[PDB]
Amino acid sequence: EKTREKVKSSDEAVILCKTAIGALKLNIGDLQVTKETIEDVEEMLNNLPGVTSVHSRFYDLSSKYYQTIGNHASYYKDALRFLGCVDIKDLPVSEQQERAFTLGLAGLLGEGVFNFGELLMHPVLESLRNTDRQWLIDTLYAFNSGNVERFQTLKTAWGQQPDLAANEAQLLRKIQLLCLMEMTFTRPANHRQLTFEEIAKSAKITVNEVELLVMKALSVGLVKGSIDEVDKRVHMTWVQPRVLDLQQIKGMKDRLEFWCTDVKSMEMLVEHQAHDILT
Amino acid sequence: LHKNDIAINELMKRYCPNSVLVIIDVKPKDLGLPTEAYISVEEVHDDGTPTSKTFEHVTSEIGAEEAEEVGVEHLLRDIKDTTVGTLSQRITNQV
Amino acid sequence: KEQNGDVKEAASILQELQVETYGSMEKKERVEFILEQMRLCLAVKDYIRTQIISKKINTKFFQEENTEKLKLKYYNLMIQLDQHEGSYLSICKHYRAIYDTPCIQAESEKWQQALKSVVLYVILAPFDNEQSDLVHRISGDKKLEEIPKYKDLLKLFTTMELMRWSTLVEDYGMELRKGSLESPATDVFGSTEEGEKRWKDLKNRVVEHNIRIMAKYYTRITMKRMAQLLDLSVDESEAFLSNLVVNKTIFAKVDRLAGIINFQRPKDPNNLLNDWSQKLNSLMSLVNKTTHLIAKEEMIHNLQ
Amino acid sequence: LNTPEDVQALVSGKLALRYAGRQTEALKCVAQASKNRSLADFEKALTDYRAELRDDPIISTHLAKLYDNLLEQNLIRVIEPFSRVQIEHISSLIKLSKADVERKLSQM
Repeated sequence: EKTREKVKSSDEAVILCKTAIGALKLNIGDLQVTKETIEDVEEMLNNLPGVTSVHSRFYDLSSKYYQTIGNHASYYKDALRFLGCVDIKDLPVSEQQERAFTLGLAGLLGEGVFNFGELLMHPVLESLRNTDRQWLIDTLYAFNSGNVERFQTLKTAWGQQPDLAANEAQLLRKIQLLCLMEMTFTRPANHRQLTFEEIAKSAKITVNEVELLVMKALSVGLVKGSIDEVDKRVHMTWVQPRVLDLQQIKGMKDRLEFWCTDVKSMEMLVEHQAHDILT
Repeated sequence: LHKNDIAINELMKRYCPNSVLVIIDVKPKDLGLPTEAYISVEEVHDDGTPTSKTFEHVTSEIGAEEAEEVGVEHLLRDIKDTTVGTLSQRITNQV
Repeated sequence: KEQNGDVKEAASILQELQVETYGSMEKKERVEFILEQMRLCLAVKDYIRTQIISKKINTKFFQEENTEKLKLKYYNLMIQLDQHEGSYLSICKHYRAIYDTPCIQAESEKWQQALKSVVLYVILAPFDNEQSDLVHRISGDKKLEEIPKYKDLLKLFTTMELMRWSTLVEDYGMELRKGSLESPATDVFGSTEEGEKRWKDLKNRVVEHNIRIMAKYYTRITMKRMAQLLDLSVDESEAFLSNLVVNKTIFAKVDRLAGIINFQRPKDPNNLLNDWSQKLNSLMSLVNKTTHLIAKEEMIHNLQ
Repeated sequence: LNTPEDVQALVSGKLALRYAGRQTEALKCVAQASKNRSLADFEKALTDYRAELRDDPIISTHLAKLYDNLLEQNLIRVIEPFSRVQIEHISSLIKLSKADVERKLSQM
């Protein structure tokens, strides 16, 4: 309070005062003061948030705000502030890899963005991914790419015993939206009508839940679909996409250049017929 | 553009806090509309870098004003007005 | 008070219930006497006579600005007026006028049942805009969301997604035995002669809970599948959907032909928005594809 | 004029009760029949007093209350056809009273 009342220093004294409140808030409690002054940090960070030291300490106080539980789903943005804050490793890998361990765990505990393998060509996590247990990353990939291999999506219960049954039905919802990206992403173009066996097979669920599934996807608002279940065979609209792979870059080049040079070539053919009447 | 242009932009964003540039071409042949707009805001990054101050491509056009073409369409003199019914559609097709 | 009210009744006082509004109106004793006949017309039991005298009530719009808590103590009688026979939109301002003294009072259980009685008529009120933003206003409350049954109430209203009637029987029939407030859950559910009509209105709520989202959705589903996802069978479907096709503002589609229905209600009068949506959206996105993909390609070759 | 409330209140009129009879029973029964639109009540109480129904040769009023109600009856029974229609979509949906109540709907 002394070095806040007498210090109005020009190299951003107010935010270092608020991070002093944050860094010694570790003993005063973290529920009476977190909202007020931790939110007041980014209220006062309205000039130019480019210090990266106040942003890392800002992650530290917002992650203590994640500890004192408010908005599990905000941990993905809090990861976009820590993962966002650090660029070069600047702290030992022998603690970073366990931070990536608990980062994957706590990003799993907050389920708002449900595509947590979104950015995993990120260096100061992937250099931990290839040094941590190699299957936790593959079960984040079993929540990213494909919703099958009960080895993976149950090995996340084998290795990680606690804090999975408290989110198990919601993780089933996550694999039941992973089928929703699969069926129009990987499969040939759409099939225009997709059977209950397909959603229930990728979903490892019964027939009488894919209805609740597609309505729940409408409640989420990632698909605008028409619920075709006169045949239990579902019709497709636009979906929020998932990460384009390298082989999917290549297959995208394939079907995309298919479109490109076919429309261009048959366009030149139409114009070759339309060429005679210019004058 | 080149890397000095951000220094130009932020050095003249002090009079008014926005300073939109205009790319043009004195010898244009292949482009569409010469007029271009950027703006210098931040998304900061997915990796949240120290101030990734990016030009952001704002949409653009050629404007319009009544009776500013008095010189123009008298000068150019070559305009075939209202070619609807002939070959404008196939020029748009080719291009 | 000779017999505290026998068949000798308002035949000598309806002559007196119109005079003092013309000679010299006093702003309190006219109120304290205009409350006297609602208990008389509960004994008459004619609710349109109760709204003759309530027409004499609501011709007194100058109601606030008294000396003291007397109008704030009149309000319990003012709501005893239209507790039962008050219409299911009159209960909006009426069962929020129940709240004017619990704002002022220092109780926390009469205030708690004031909150649960300012929220449990939302079930009673039919589907409207003033209800729908009224529950936007009164939400974000202080001690209303502290009841997880109000979380059930709001959860039954946000995107709504389906409902099971028996899970509602659980969640809102264990509240009729569990007591913190006990009088509004009695008045809405625990009562029989009107509370069971409000159970019927709850059945209206569960079936309109079906019909609203199924009017939003379900293009090309069948019918027995429809009834089993209605959680109410096919004869119950004709009952429970006849009494909401008399709403006659939702267009749906059913056929029999063996017991199979279909959908796509307007019979598609469109070749227009196909062109509009498809071609204008795609072509303008493609003219953006130049202006920003070659922009980012030139950016990634600025940084190369 | 289609105000059966005032028909009831004016057969409750004092001078109509001074001048009552059986034609006032006709007026009261058809008044209740149009008061509640039970078209079976209408037909039944109408044909009960046919010998006094002759004195109104405008029975087009009566069969047009039947008709000009049956238009919106077939409107409310033409919208429920996409809610859950039952067997014989054209001639078992209505009230279906007294051995094929049609040759009126098909007639219209």
